[PDB]
Amino acid sequence: MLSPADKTNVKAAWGKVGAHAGEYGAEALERMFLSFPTTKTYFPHFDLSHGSAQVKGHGKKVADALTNAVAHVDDMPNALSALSDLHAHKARVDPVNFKLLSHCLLVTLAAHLPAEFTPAVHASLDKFLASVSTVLTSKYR
Amino acid sequence: MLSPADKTNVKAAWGKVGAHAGEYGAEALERMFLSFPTTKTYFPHFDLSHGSAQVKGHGKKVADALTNAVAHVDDMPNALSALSDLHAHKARVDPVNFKLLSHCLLVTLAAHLPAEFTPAVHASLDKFLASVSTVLTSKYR
Amino acid sequence: VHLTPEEKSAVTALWGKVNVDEVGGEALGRLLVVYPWTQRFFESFGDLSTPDAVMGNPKVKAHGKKVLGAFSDGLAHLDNLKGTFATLSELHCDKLHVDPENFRLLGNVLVCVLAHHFGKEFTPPVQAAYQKVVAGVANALAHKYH
Amino acid sequence: VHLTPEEKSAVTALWGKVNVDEVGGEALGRLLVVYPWTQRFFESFGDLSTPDAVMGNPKVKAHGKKVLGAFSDGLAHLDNLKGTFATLSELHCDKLHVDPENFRLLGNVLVCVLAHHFGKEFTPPVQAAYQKVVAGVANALAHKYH
Ligand code: HEM
Ligand code: HEM
Ligand code: HEM
Ligand code: HEM
Repeated sequence: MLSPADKTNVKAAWGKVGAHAGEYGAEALERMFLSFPTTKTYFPHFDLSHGSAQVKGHGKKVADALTNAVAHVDDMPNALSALSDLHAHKARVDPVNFKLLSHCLLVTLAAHLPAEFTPAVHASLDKFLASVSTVLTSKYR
Repeated sequence: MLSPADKTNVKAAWGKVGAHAGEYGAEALERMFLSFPTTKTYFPHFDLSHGSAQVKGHGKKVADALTNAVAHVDDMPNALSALSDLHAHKARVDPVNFKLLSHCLLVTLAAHLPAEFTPAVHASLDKFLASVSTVLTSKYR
Repeated sequence: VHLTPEEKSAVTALWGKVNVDEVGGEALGRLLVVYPWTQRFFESFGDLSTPDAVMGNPKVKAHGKKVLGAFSDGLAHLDNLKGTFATLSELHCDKLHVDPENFRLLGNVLVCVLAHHFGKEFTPPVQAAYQKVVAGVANALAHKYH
Repeated sequence: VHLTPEEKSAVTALWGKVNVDEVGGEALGRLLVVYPWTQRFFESFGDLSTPDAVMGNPKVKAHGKKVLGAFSDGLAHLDNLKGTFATLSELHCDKLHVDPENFRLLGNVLVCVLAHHFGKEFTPPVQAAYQKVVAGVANALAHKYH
């Protein structure tokens, strides 16, 4: 569970993300595709080329969802219900892939928020992404 | 989240384990040590030789806790509070390992409860060990 | 694989007693049941709505036999699983879009089925050797992913 | 590793800019902070009660430098990691009893540290090369476990 500290940390760092969430979402996807190519098996229908509008479009969607989880940090299971359902019933992404995205999301933030990406914030953000991942995967079986 | 069918399935299966749970505890560990030799890193102080009383004794301990968990299938978090503490603050086993012991436990049950190890029961037990794992690793950070 | 002559014999010998037909249908059905999300590649198979429906589905059974078949043939090239599954590896990547993690899930399911079937015979030391093979096979199949 | 020449150059170029003393301390400190369970191996290090306690602990800093020192050497023998790391692998297993998963956690932490430090210079593709590298080291370090 996320502590008050964690919540402050996450709202703070995500606060800084601001209007760049979209671009950061897209960047995280690209890093994942390049480092963990097995993740591409879920996007056979996408142009995964550098600067793909599809990836760009997808990045915004993921960022918007994360932004929505920060906005409802005290009720994530409910704020994310719909997406939990989608992932469980349609997309059916294997759980291990969540940790790969999380990781690439951490890299992107680190690369963009040098001043806020402190040890403490890093830890809070990691626990956060783990929680989001747990929710999205909660209805799998 | 365990469904009513799951809880049933689990209580049935474990019901059959009976007086052999300790023995199955021991056998699972033995299978774990051999199949995933990295797990031995948490037992440097044990005699990991076949039929070692340390392994035997530990097997019992694990079985009993599993039993207790089946009994409180409804209140796991609370029934295993002390155990979650122990693992989080003392033992500090890496979470990847819980999946290895879980698998070895399935294999053991499979091998000993042929009639009872149906596909539906196999599914329930897996989810059960996953739930137990989650509980035992919930206070890690 | 990294199989000791002894571990090689243990694998080899148990396998000789395996009914590929039955084991393959069971491994694959159990996979679809324990890890429901794997059903994403078998929409065209039909009714997978229930354990009973999966285990009974003949499209499932027949696919199981084809999978264990190829697996079975791989045990003959334990010194080069990589070269043995190269084309199967490209196919799974390039045509099927199967996440290699699934290879791992099946491997584990496979081990549960063997235990299920051989009870006593499937000892800790025999499980260890099979674990190295399933790992080995999954690795070989994943090998040409890009 | 499975490093294209251009991947090997990119690893090497960036690594030239790294202050192993500093990155070492940062990576190890962050590991004990993000995955507190990893602290199990350092109870003789003293106070690790808070992030400041960890990040600033002279013992953690010194150890981190040692670890990254060994890692840097690894980067010059990218052709024979298993070879390079054999005695260390033996030590971690037989003497220290360090679960190899720790090596993957550290690899991930290190990649975040490089991202932290190099910003935009840590491009998607440079990250992909480092991912291959930290995985190779982790594997090399686990090779002698038994
Ligand atoms: C915490 C991490 C994740 C978040 C916040 C997230 C969120 C989303 C959102 C918001 C959508 C779009 C749904 C819509 O159309 O309204 C989506 C779709 C999708 N996601 Fe997830 N997801 C996550 C993890 C993953 C992972 C790890 C994968 C696989 C590597 C994945 C695979 C997909 C796929 C294949 C789609 C459908 C895309 C399309 O065809 O347009 N997701 N996700
Ligand atoms: C299925 C989930 C698990 C359960 C229910 C479980 C339960 C237990 C129990 C009941 C004890 C003994 C507590 C006491 O002495 O009062 C224990 C201790 C311990 N467990 Fe866990 N355990 C689980 C998973 C694991 C795993 C996967 C590992 C490592 C690979 C592990 C490592 C240990 C160690 C090292 C000890 C202390 C042994 C000793 O020094 O005697 N446990 N666990
Ligand atoms: C032991 C590991 C596996 C082996 C040796 C294997 C082998 C095969 C073989 C020999 C085929 C026949 C298709 C052809 O040759 O054109 C096939 C097809 C296929 N496999 Fe795999 N497979 C394995 C694991 C998996 C897993 C775990 C999944 C998904 C859960 C999967 C999904 C598929 C699908 C969707 C097809 C296409 C069948 C069709 O055309 O209807 N495979 N596989
Ligand atoms: C990149 C991977 C790593 C490398 C190259 C590395 C290298 C080293 C070296 C050179 C030493 C000193 C050897 C000696 O005392 O003779 C050492 C010691 C040690 N390492 Fe590793 N290490 C790595 C990862 C880790 C991790 C991730 C952990 C724990 C989470 C760890 C735990 C230890 C411990 C506990 C010691 C002994 C400390 C003491 O002197 O009391 N190492 N390591």
